[PDB]
Amino acid sequence: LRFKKLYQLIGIFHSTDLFNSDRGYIYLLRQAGESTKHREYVNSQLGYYLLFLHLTAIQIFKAPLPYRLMYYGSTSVIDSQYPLYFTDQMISKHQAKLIKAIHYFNADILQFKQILENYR
Amino acid sequence: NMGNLRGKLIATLMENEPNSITSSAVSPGETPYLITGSDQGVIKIWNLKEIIVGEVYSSSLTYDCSSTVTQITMIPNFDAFAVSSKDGQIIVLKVNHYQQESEVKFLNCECIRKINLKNFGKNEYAVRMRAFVNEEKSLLVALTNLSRVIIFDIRTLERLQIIENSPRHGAVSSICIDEECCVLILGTTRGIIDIWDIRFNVLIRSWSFGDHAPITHVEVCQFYGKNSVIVVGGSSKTFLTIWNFVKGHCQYAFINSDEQPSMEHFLPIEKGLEELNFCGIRSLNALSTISVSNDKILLTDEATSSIVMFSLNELSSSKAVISPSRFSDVFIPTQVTANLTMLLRKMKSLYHHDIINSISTCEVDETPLLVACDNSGLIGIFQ
Amino acid sequence: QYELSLNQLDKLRKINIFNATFKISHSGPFATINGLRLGSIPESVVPWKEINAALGQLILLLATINKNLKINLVDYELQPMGSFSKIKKRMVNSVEYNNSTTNAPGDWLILPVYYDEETKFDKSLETTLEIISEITRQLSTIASSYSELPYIMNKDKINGLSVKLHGSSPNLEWTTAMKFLLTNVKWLLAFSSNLLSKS
Repeated sequence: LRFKKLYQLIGIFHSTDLFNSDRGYIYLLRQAGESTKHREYVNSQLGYYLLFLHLTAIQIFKAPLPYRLMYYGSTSVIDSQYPLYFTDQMISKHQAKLIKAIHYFNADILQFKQILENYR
Repeated sequence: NMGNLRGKLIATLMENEPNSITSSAVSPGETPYLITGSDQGVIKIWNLKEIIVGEVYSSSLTYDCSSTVTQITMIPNFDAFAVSSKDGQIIVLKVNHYQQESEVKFLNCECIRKINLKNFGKNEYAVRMRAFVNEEKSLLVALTNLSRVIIFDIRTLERLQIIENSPRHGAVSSICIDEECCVLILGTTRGIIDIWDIRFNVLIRSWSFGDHAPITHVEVCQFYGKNSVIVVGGSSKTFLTIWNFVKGHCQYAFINSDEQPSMEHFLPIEKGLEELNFCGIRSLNALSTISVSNDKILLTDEATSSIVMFSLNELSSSKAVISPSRFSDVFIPTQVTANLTMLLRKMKSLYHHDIINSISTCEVDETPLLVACDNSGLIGIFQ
Repeated sequence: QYELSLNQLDKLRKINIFNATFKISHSGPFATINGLRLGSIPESVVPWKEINAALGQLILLLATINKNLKINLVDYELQPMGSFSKIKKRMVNSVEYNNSTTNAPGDWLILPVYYDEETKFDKSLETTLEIISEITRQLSTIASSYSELPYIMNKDKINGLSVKLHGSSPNLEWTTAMKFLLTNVKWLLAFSSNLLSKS
């Protein structure tokens, strides 16, 4: 219950950490490709800044995660072999970012399952 | 051989937090079917490939036993999954699945046959269960609550014969079947080893050794053949004692210690009798789990709380899958006796998990990997 | 299970530090923020987008501070996004032009503190230092409400170090300046922790 309330305060910390991400959340590939142009390429990496909050959730929960994650902010290191944010870097970089998207998605689902495993 | 791989854990999933799984088994094939029971009497089934790619983490299939389950095993060369429950409920569920959109999915789980173990009349709960199917004929064998060996014919769902271990041996410390399956290999809570011939319906031999403590597990190794058996138990320091049945000696004994054991103490105990008073160990390093296949023998070490792997090809190259953060252990064997060899292990933290009550080795048809279920009701996979 | 409980106790002792996320420590000659290296020396330079991401994290820290203390920003407006940090400083122009009424709404000349994507980064830096001074001001007011000047900085030069980029490449100047500035920022962060604890 203690660490839960601390995770609530950290939740408020994420709410106060919410600037670039407000209306949207973590739950999309075609959406990324479509919104890539309309986001000016700012809100793209700024949308990839969620890896910082994810890593924050990680270190707080101290629970092992399916995908290796390191949050560099704008361009974040996933497994060290893949970029978290392509930001329209290249054509092959879109494929690397695709595999990285599948990765982060899998880690998101697994983490969501870990959160669904919560009990008293 | 899967022992050479790094074996990093790519998944952590727990469906039921509340209780540990009493049994864990996997249905082999192109697309492995994961299965684990529950102490609350629940049957859970997960999809290998689905957990590998999409990483979806939930029960793909759920069956309600309504009563606590004892153990489970997958019928050889079959899609049927056999299970026994401490309510005295023995049943086998047939698998139903389909293939569409270049993938596979599961349909429904239904029990093919239902046989009450409560029909014995003494109301005994099934302890351990091992089933087998020979091209000749198919059958199953189980241990009663009083640790009595009972072999029921899988065909007629009836009892073929009933074997009973001597009360001087205490209870049954393990369950194993011979290569010809005409003989049963069972350990003793008294810290004895007993192999019996079902052919003539008698007890072939009774063996003992080491500190004469309880035997953790007993099984027939592959590379060691039917002429040699692997038994975890006996002497404290010794992790696993492998002894050749006919030879009457222990060929290879894997022990955790900084020194070589005593030759007179490691010698086979025969002349000893039932008068021995049982002496066990309450230490946390006692209870563990082990699974051995394809020349590789995997053993979960509760001592340092780490997964260890001993390759039968080379105990030298043998090492631990998952270990602590600071350093790992260096292991190497030697031989004092011409007929006996001994392996030594010399010792030199983000992951958090309880003791492992169950473990299973598997292949993804792409790359090999291992699955494990702990006492906290959590499951994980390492590739 | 008990071992897991003790691990949770240590995790609680670490959870007392939960206020620190973007927090900056010192590594090598320079100081890095939340695992992001800032500043570049004559030997090993860092990436531009890395410095941009670190500055975005610093601006995110400033925004988090403004959100936490709920303090009003007179001449400043905060829009951090990813690496790119938009800081809008409302100020008067030369006002020598008689054709400009300037009686209505307006905006800052250059919002962005991000570069490489005379130097606007220098102006944003001086404005950041002034924002730190005003931060210490409002914080002094909060201290007077509840009822400490280690930082010596001038708009041109902070603690003797040059805070101006001048359109040139990275050097020891901006490195030492970033050092002292990040250290003082860490001190101000500790002060923010003390205030959040006292409120």
